[PDB]
Parts: sequence; C-alpha cells; structure tokens
Amino acid sequence: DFVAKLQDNQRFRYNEVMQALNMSAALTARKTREFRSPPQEQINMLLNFKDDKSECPCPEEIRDQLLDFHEDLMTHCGIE
Amino acid sequence: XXXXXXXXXXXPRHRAVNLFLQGYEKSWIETEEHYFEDKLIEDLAKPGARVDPLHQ
Repeated sequence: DFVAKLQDNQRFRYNEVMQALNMSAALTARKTREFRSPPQEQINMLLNFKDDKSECPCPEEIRDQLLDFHEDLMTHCGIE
Repeated sequence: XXXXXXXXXXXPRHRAVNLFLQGYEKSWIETEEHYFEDKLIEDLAKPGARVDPLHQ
C-alpha cells in the first residue's frame, strides 16, 4: 500500500511540474532526478525523514503513516 | 581602448516495492533503536539461586 500511494504521487508531482513548466535554470536540476539517478538512489533520496527536514518531495501525508507503521513495528518487537 | 577590449573579448510494479523494502532495511531499521547493553549484563550477573550466568 505504501508503494501504491507513493509511486502514483511521484508521477503526479512530475506531471504537475511538467504542465506548469516555467522553464528556468533550476528546472533542469529538479528534473535530472527523473532521468538520471536510477530507482535505487531515487528511492534512497525520496525516503529520508528522521531529522527535522530533508529534501523530501510533496507527498508529506505518507510520511506520517510510515512513522505510525514504524512505531507499530517497534512495539511488535522488544523496543519500548 | 574600450572598443579594442570589446573586440578582443568578442574574439514496473513489484520492482518499486522491492526497492522500497531494500531502502527501508538499509536506512530505517538499523538506526540505533534500542538500549539493552546494560540491563542484559546487569540481570545476567544476579545469582538468585555456584557460578553466575555471565561467568558461565
């Protein structure tokens, strides 16, 4: 379910940023991640929130559900 | 001089879930999430009743 909610959201943010183009000098830096950066480091960099803030994309809703599931895993294990 | 300088200057579906679980096990679980290295040895030395368990 997490990947189902993440992949479509990534594709949606890519399509939205492509319709609202606003061609500039930073759009290429933003869109190099889509072509370059194979899926391994792509998922590595789009899945990082343990500090206060990183370069996490717009789907912030799934971050909270991932935190809840991680706490559920911790309490299923011996971690208090 | 400025003119000279200017002249000089002019001259698909399950790969995503597999990679997700890989990244999760790589950077989400082993991130220092437990503290047992003192309680374990502390209760492992109590001879509640010889030789202690830690001594064994």
